[PDB]
Amino acid sequence: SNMWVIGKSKAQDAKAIMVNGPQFGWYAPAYTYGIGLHGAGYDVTGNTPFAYPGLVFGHNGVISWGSTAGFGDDVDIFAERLSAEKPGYYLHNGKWVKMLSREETITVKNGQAETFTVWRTVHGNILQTDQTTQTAYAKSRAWDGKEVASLLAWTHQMKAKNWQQWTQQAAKQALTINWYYADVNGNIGYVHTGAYPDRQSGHDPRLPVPGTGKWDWKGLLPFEMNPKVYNPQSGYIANWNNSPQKDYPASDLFAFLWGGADRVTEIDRLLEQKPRLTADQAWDVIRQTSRQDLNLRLFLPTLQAATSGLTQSDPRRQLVETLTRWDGINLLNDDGKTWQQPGSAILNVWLTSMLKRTVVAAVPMPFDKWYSASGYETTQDGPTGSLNISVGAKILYEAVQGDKSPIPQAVDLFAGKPQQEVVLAALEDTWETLSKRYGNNVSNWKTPAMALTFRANNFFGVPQAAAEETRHQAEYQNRGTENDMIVFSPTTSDRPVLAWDVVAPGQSGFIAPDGTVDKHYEDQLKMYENFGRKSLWLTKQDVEAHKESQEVLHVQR
Amino acid sequence: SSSEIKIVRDEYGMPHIYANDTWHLFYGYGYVVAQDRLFQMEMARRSTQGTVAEVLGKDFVKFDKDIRRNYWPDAIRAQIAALSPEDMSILQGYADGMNAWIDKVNTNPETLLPKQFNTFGFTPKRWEPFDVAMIFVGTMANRFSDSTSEIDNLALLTALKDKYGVSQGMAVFNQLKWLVNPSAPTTIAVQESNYPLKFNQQNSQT
Ligand SMILES: O=C(O)Cc1cc(O)ccc1O
Ligand SMILES: [Ca+2]
Repeated sequence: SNMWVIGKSKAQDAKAIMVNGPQFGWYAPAYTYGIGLHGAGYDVTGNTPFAYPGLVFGHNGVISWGSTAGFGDDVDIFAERLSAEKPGYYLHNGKWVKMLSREETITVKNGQAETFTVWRTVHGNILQTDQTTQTAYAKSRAWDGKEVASLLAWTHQMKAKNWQQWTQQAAKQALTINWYYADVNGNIGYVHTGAYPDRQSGHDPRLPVPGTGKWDWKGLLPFEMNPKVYNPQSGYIANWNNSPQKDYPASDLFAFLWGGADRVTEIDRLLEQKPRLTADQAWDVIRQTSRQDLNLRLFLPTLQAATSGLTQSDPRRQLVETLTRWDGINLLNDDGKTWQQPGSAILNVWLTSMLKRTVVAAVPMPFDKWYSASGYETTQDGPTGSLNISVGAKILYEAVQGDKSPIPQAVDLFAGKPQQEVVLAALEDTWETLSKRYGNNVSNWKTPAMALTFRANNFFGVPQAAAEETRHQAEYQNRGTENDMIVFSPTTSDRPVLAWDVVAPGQSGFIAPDGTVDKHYEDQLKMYENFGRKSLWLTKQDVEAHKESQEVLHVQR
Repeated sequence: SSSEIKIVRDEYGMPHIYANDTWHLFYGYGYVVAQDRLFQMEMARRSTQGTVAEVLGKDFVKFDKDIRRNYWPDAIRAQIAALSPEDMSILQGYADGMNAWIDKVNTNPETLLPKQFNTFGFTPKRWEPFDVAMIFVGTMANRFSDSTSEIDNLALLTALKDKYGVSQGMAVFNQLKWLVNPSAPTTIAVQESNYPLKFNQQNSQT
């Protein structure tokens, strides 16, 4: 998910602009729900996933807010000491404590019912147990007990009118989530929200701790520790799930890393390119970053150095010159199915071969398979979420930086060979694979584009629509599931705010029993594909002026 | 009027709710949600509670068990019972507004029941506050704020220790899954602040 927020000093024709593309995958009906709420202290407009009570994306006429996933480490695993005799008990601070337990019955349409038990200790639910060691693992979340308060903090923040009131609510959201602020006077801010454990000295958060008592968290860290900035010296805030701040540790997932190779650099380059941006230019960063190959910038220098002494008729060199002429922006041909330049296919095959000769080789089976993906893996329906740089590729980037990388190379991933020799062998593997399928004339290579599917199944794999309700879009775009833009004190209007969004396929998912589809079932789908957007209304007079219908209810509690 | 809820939809079908108190405002919101997204909301409700196999069958039994093992419903109901009356209104108003449209739907199904309920063979049920809260918990806390691979990390570490020896196995683990990397691009510039904590990276807990 990405976000860029542009303040007073960088904004042109406005004091503040906020653009947000939360990335959750692409579904039918739409992941988010548009809603305006006027009364009881609330005066808001925006859209929010699964119609939660609190609006994750929108504004209240004075401030505006948005989010991206935080990925802090807020979950640790506790290795509980069981007993072969006295089962259902575990050792904790010198006594044998009994477990919480509940019984569940799964009813099954057209089958027999199944019943199982769930177990819980003071550290949390039991994930798995090793009867051989007599250990049971319990997953302990820092936000446990604060789920409902986090939902409410996301609802109350919609009433804030300044930074001080808004941060009061950010201090109560306990999930690992980045939160962003903008306001009518041109102030901008960011808070990496959530509850993080106050761990004992010597606790390495990437690995399990004994659940017997001595490794127990001391409590939670105060809100003053949460990474936060207000009116940054740069003039802007940008994030694409990258690190909040210097020295902040990331989630303990083995596949997740914050390293020198990071896709947020692609946004930074565009915001640093121009001294001031307009709203139209801030919106247009969605289009560029959507279409940008993420590996090009990282490994083009390495490819150039390795083929620099090669002759012009060496095909490894011709592959690197095609890459050298490219800006990395993918564009569809007129057929609607192949890309205009073969660069992403070349990087894909190169990187797969490079990882197999380097990272994969140093890791024992079957963990080697965690580091072999190039990051271009998809199917015919296309990626299920954003495109990112793969783990194996971030680890390989540190290795090709040499002693310029701060990460100690405990094993030489090039295994004694000079780098250039390994790059040239992978480049030969690439030429061999691609020329075989496409031929030797690089200029007529028409390589397959990634497409985009709005799925009928929700993110869990469960149907939320019939299979025919699936929608297909020819061009894959690395962008938010929805995009929304808020512009404060526009010099081009009399309104203090202007806001837009796009929620595709449409506002409604309704299909009558006779098969008649609601009028607003797919009227935003083509707008999504062409980078268009619709206006969000806030004031009564704008709502009245654009009203299509009205329904009044009279109800008493 | 305190009993009045006015719903205005714009040219894109987007609802705006006008009401004078909390309970009426969120009742309006729930009511338009049930109008626009009832089947999606009902399959999200079964997904976040693990009751998919009752309408969809035997392929979803493992799914349903996994959902149920990852949470403790009594701890959620206890948090709902500690809310103040104003906060509780948000959740109760929302579930009541949904219930109002679901009642009309189950009374006039020939024109108002979403086609997919006929297709998959079942009908909507009424919601309570617990169900509203579980939409947010299952799709925001539970999926997206619950990531860990600590047990798989330890099996990686153990296999690196066998291959390269005890100290060396640790140092390679730090090359592959570092704790921090000082050259990562950060949303906050270093001139504004840096994180103040330092962490153990030796697995000192064994
Ligand atoms: O980006 C993600 O993968 C998940 C996510 C996105 C977002 O915009 C807000 C919260 C969140 O968890
Ligand atoms: Ca952890």
